Amino acid sequence: GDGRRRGGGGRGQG
RNA sequence: GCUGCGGUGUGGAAGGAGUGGCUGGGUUGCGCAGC
Ligand SMILES: [K+]
Ligand SMILES: [K+]
Ligand SMILES: [K+]
Repeated sequence: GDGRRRGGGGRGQG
């Protein structure tokens, strides 16, 4: 699961 | 691979989910949780 580590709104990019 | 919660702050105590984010911590860092 090496993708979006965290979610919600604009959380977790780069 | 995807998604939820201003829940976290060398401001987080007078705010949000980026209609401030090429103005910073931050190519949205950090923590927790779900598929
Ligand atoms: K801020
Ligand atoms: K912030
Ligand atoms: K933040």
